[PDB]
Amino acid sequence: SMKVSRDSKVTTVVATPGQGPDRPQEVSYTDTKVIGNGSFGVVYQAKLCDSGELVAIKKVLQDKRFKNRELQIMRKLDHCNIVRLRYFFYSVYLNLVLDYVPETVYRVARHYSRAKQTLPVIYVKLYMYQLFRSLAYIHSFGICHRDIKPQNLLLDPDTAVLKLCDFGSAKQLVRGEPNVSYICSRYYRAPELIFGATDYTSSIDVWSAGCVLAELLLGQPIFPGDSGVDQLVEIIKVLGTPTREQIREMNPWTKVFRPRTPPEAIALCSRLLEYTPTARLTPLEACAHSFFDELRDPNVKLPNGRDTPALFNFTTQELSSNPPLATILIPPHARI
Ligand SMILES: COc1ccc(C2=NNC(=O)/C2=N/Nc2ccc(Cl)cc2)cc1OC
Repeated sequence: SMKVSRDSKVTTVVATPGQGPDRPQEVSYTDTKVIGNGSFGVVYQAKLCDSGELVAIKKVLQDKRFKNRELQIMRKLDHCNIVRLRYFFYSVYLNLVLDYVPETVYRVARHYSRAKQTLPVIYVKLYMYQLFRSLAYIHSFGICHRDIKPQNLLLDPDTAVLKLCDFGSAKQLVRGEPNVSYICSRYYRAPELIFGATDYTSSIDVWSAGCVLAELLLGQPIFPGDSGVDQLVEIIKVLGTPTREQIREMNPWTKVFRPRTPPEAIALCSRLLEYTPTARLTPLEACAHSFFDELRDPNVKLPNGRDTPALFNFTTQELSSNPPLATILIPPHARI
């Protein structure tokens, strides 16, 4: 139940806070507009009446038979690199009231691509590092996103802040439980998914992140193809034919990129984009990679003088996979 009034058309809903105790809130918003569509449902941009603050409203069809998995997952998440679930309410449709983020890596990468240019490496570092942090965080709960792609990576152009969104495919992966191989989008799918594996791990997200990194470096997807076969061919052309052992596990890099591509960017890709799922860097190990060393420099600034967003406020939860990595991850200047 919602109420409509005119101050300008105003919608007043009684919504449940995304986190904390269930204390219903009256939320009034106006100036709604569609910012995105998809198979899930629609995404709107709305303005909160009282604060003038912009929010995004993701509205999806609600199955009465079960609780929404995306909602349940998002209610438990609290990270600087994950879009925040402020409130949720019903219309049946589930409406997720999230923080509003102006851009996506997809649109940004496309602006550059169309202009035959490349995103400055400083932004590639900042975006990728933040993506790996969000993954280290979700994976620490055993949650695999399963659909990492530029359209699911939100970004604030001015603050250089990246936020992971779209938890509609996300799932807690439990050893011994099979999972569907038909998740994950064309050009971002790990080879084990292409091969039809149901015993895959969270490392599928690392492969997808490597595809995004390579795409930001190249200006186009690194493994295109409209079919699995075409995708595998593109993969084989770079990684070489997988060995019999590599197939069982799944169940020239320097020449790939433009001349002045930093060697550390290339090395990072080669460690993300590996056939053997267990051989891939974990997100936290990716964060600690030397390609991100510039971000740990005490004098680093955004091109426009502004400060970099928060990068070292790691929690114990976040570091749980490998606590000693805090040694690299938290630079001396961040330890006061
Ligand atoms: C489900 O897909 C989502 C899409 C957008 C957002 C989103 N949250 N907060 C925002 O600001 C969002 N913005 N989305 C968006 C979409 C398109 C453009 Cl071009 C810009 C922003 C969140 C989603 O999942 C929860």
